[PDB]
Amino acid sequence: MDVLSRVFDLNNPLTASEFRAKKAELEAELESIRNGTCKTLLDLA
Amino acid sequence: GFGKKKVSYFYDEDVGNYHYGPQHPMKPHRVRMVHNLVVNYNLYEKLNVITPVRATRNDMTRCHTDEYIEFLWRVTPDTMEKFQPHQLKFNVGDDCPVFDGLYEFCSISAGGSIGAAQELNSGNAEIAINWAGGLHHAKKREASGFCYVNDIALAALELLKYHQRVLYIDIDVHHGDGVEEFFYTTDRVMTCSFHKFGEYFPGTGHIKDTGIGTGKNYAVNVPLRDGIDDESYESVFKPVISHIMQWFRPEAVILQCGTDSLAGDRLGCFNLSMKGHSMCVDFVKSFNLPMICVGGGGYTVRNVARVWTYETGLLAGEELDENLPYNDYLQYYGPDYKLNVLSNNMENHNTRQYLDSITSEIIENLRNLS
Amino acid sequence: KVSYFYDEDVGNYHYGPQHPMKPHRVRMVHNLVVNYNLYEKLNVITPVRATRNDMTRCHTDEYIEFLWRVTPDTMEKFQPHQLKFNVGDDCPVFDGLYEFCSISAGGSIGAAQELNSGNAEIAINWAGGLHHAKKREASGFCYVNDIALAALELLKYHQRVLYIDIDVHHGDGVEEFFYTTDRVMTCSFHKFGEYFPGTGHIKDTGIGTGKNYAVNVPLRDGIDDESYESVFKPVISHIMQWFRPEAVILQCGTDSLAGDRLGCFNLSMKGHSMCVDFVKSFNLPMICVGGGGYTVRNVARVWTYETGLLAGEELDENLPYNDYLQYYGPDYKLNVLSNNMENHNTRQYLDSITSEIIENLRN
Amino acid sequence: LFDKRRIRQALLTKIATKCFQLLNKQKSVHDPTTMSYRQSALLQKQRIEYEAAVLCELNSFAGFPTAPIIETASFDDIRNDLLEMG
Amino acid sequence: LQALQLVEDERYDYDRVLNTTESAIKILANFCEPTIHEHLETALQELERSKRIIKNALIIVYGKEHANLALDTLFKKLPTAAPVLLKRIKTKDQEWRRSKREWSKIWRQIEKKNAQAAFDDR
Amino acid sequence: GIEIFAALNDFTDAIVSVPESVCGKFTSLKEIDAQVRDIRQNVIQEIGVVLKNEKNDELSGEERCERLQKTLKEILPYSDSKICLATDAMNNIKSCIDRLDAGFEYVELEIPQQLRLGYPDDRALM
Amino acid sequence: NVPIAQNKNPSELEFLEHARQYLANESKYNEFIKLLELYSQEVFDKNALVERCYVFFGSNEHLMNWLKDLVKYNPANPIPVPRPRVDLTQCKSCGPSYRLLPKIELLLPCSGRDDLCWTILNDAWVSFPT
Amino acid sequence: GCVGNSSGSSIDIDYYNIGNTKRGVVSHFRRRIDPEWLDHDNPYNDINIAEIMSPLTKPQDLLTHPAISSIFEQNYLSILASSALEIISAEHKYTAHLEQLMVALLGDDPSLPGPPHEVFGISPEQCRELTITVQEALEKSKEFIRCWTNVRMDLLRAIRFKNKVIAYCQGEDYNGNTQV
Ligand SMILES: [K+]
Ligand SMILES: [K+]
Ligand SMILES: [K+]
Ligand SMILES: [K+]
Ligand SMILES: [Zn+2]
Ligand SMILES: [Zn+2]
Repeated sequence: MDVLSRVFDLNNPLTASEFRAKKAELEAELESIRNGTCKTLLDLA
Repeated sequence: GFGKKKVSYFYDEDVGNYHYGPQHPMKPHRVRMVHNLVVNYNLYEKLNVITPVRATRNDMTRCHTDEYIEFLWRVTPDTMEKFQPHQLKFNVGDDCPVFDGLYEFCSISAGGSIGAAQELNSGNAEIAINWAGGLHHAKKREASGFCYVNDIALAALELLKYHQRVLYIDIDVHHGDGVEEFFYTTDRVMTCSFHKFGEYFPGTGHIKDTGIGTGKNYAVNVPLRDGIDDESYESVFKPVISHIMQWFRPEAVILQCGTDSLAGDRLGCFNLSMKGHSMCVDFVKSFNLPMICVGGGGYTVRNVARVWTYETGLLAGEELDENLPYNDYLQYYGPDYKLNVLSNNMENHNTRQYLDSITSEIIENLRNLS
Repeated sequence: KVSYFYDEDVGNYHYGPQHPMKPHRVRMVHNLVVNYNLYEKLNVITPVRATRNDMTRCHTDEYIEFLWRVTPDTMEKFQPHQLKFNVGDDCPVFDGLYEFCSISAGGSIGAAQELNSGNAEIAINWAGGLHHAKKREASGFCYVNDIALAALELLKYHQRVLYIDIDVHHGDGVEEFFYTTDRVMTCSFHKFGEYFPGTGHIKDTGIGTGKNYAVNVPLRDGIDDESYESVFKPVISHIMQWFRPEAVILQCGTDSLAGDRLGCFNLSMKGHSMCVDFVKSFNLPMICVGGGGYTVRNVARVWTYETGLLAGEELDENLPYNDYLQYYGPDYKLNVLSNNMENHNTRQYLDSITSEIIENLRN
Repeated sequence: LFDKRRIRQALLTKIATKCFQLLNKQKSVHDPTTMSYRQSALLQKQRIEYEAAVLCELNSFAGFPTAPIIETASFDDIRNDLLEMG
Repeated sequence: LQALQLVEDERYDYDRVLNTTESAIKILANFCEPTIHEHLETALQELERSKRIIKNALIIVYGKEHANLALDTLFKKLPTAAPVLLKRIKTKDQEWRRSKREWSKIWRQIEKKNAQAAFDDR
Repeated sequence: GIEIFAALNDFTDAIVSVPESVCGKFTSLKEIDAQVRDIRQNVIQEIGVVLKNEKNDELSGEERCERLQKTLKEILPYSDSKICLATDAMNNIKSCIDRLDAGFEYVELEIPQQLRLGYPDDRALM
Repeated sequence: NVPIAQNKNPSELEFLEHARQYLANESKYNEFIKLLELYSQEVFDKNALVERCYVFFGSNEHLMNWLKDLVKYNPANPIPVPRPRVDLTQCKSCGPSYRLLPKIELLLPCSGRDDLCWTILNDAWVSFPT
Repeated sequence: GCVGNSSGSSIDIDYYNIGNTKRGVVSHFRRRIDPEWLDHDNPYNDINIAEIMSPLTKPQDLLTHPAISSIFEQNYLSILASSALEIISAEHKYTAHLEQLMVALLGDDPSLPGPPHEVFGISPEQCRELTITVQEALEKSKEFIRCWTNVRMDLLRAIRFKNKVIAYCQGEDYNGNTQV
């Protein structure tokens, strides 16, 4: 068990395209977990 | 779809196996017994039984001190010849002995209580039980009176992340002094305790102990006398709590359900029965608030097992048959073999005028509120 | 169920460097309404800005178009035409003037439209009620006269309107608007003598078919709560007996309190709120607008109290911590007191004017 | 079943906060804005101590001082700003 | 009575200024980001709708002569004029707030003394 | 030598600076929060009737959810306002509290011991 | 010990001077000084200081052994040996059962508390059976 | 027409240049030594600027100095923190219900093993729209709480420091209470 201790464990600025890339990554990961295909969800499951 | 809500119920199968001392009145074994009945009444089909996540050091020092928790986590019954200063400082050795698995026991208790708090915070439940918790005599700097880590404080802190007011009702025969000392100077937790005030342990709880600082009028003591019965208790219990719910207006309740206030206990000196004791639980439940119900005292294990079983079946919304089904400890429950604890013919000392006086006083105090 | 109009922008306007009139005061009022949790007992609305076709039913199109085109940094071509419309000295030109005029007039017309359609009985527009502006010129801090527009709106359904005025100055724009008609009756309680605007004589009671249908109550210095009550209740009662109004526009100017910048009365919050109580007690459709008021701490407190009392609630005496709290030191209470200023109304005078009025009202 | 739903909820929140925090961190690091704490402290105390003397003298001699005036930026700074904007 | 009225006028004058600089700071800081060059015709539309607040902020921080200059120059060279304005306005805001604190230290004493002794118009 | 209390004199300015930012933001919130409460109670009742599915059974499950959908669509523009205000307030108070904390780190150093630990005899120590 | 405010014992003076220039960051230099203060007034012991020092002087192994030799550290017995207990008979009371605690007693570390445990939980008044 | 004259010749301001900044002044109430003017004619009499603006120099002075003591007697943090808790609690009562509906719609509900569209009969094309909107709502409501909690916790940090200082600068007058 012990979910909270396994699910839980920059001022340098960013250009426009690096920012867009990072944002796209994070949104894609969110949509990945919202439908059950994350690579961190499946390992703990 | 998600249907009714069930009662969460925290249990850890190792908890029965910890043994304080040779003839010590406190036996964790009793929780085992309770479970052996909850299984054999087929109650477990109306609950959600959950295994607690043992609590760590960084979770117990949210209330206690680093030195106290360190001493807990380091001592063993063999190497306590090197800790003789710490025994004096931390009040450990005679009534609160050092035994095997002390720290593991404390982690199980505190983990159940924090888990219940998280259950209510999350919305998964509206009632949550943990009979191994409820050690209400433990101070921030010391151990006191059979208790080592005060888990009701940790439950309350975790409750105060989203609820603005909390109420802690205490019906163990003693004064819940740790849980009062913790929240004595604050107006977010109101404590209310009914106890035998006299030449009695711990010695505190006087009716004019009602808080300092901002917590002025946010502690309530009801000092009674020997042999009180079920109807006297009800007469002094229902008005106080009705007005606390009216005027304080909490959002979450923590109910301590000690059972040395029952007739025939090893230490207590009251005269309630199973129905008299359960009246409090049913009345508190009737208000429809998030609720936690923890254990407490209780030193005649047959009575305690039967009463906590009855109250569990009563929180779940069921109605248990009064014949005990065959379980592993049937021979503790002689000779009636029934789900019932009976009062006696000891003499009551709480005259009607006394109870009227204290009820009036307390209700004025509570009228000071908002 | 009280309609309460409030536009968030009106508190951002600014008359001039040291001008006495600050629309910011209205914002302060709201900042105490929110923190007094009256936001939930009131039907709070946002006024629909009045168009230009809405504003030229009273005023002229030339004056309104001048108001439209003018601008504080391009008035080198208007500077000749400035004082033809009385604009410039105590009615200055500032940035965003037409917006402010549209906000206030729109609040008033919206309140009238709420009352017409039964959606409420009491409406509140604390940032309107500018009674001095005339049909073809600004006058004494007011550019467009919204109250005439509110009444012109009310008269579509109702049949006889009553306009009560307890600003220490005379309500000359309104009185001159409806001076020759019987369907609206104006009543003013004003200091008279060597004072602005210098009209308001006890023998000025309308012309034509408006004869007897105006009421000027010329008071004097230092008047206080009891004398004001003694002259306020008889006349109001006889007006409601004999005129039989259907709609009531109550102008709640607050420069008639004790300590004002430009006032010479001695009322207090109780003495001022008595008038709102007494006019409310007749159970009528009632618009309740603002007006004067130049010591803004007093204005804020009094108008908050009158709103909490028009809704039906009972606000605390202490003040809830808000953003403009330090304006109200060193006591921090919702009370406005009075001083030992010496009254100048001898009882015989008050009774003489009261009897003259009431004998006029018998027709 | 318990632990499965718990994990899903925790991960959902964690990733959403990461997203919001990245957005805010970009907006704030793009925002344009010493030598110690001791230095700024001593500077403020010296400045207050000078102003008190100035105002007590001006009080005795001329009148009672009103609130500090709200003035524009310097000529030099207006110049540099119109430059870098130009 | 007039000393109290002066206290109130002074704090009002501080307030209108601080509020104007606040709103302009908000808008301009919104216009400063990495991806601003991308979607510019939308930001250029939230600037026409708020030209007055920024005009007043400029009138306060620069003067009535440079105000038009800065307004135009920012209407053209937006995604690199916005940051310098933001820096200037934030510096001014900080110093004015610091000043208002220390003078409110004194307004309170004025109000105490004269509030007592000002209810006597005899 | 003898010490001025520069840190203790800046502490008292920070302690005043703290409430004002959040004051404005708190009021701006209370407005929004008060013009949304009816819709939130609506949503709570709706979720309750949809999730129990056995206590208020007067519906057609296809429509009982179209109502919840519309109601959720109504509340959406308020959450954005709340998020903007919360982020503004967070930033302001963050800067102010960084200042106050950096100060208190020092005000505890230039203060005599007897003023925070008591005289070496006003300590019980049995 | 290190019981004087800021001046004695050239050994300790040199060690303090050299303790910077690695801990050159002052924000995390005042913390170490406050911990030394707590140690010298008998809140800690020589065994409980060493652990937070490990938090500061993990890598710089020259400084850490100097420290250990400065407080007479003994690796034979590392148990921390807490501060003796107070007797509340000689303490101001408020009511029948509560007593006020010495000022120093509020300086025991509780290293799990955020700033909600520090404002809600009661710290100063203890309970004493009357 | 002249509504009035607001500016009297007693608040008129005179500017004096000191160093690099000009400071206005009210110069009608100067010393102007004469027979007619008494001291108590001056509104700003007995308003000592030299002791209002003066520093502390002594910790205990925190409790007697006029302006500073007037500062440590305001309780504006204790009001704001309680207001923050009152605001967080209603939002959370709403978020808990949104979250329950979410674990139902995703399917991770122990008491609902079947497919969610079945358990409340709706087309499987309606369940997806419902799930999308519920997801947006839940995420925004969680973010607001995460921010407001940081606001509140920093207010509490301020309160904690303030009380600690009030208790330090009391020496031997320390009775547990610290309400100035
Ligand atoms: K009890
Ligand atoms: K309490
Ligand atoms: K008429
Ligand atoms: K009038
Ligand atoms: Zn007990
Ligand atoms: Zn007027």
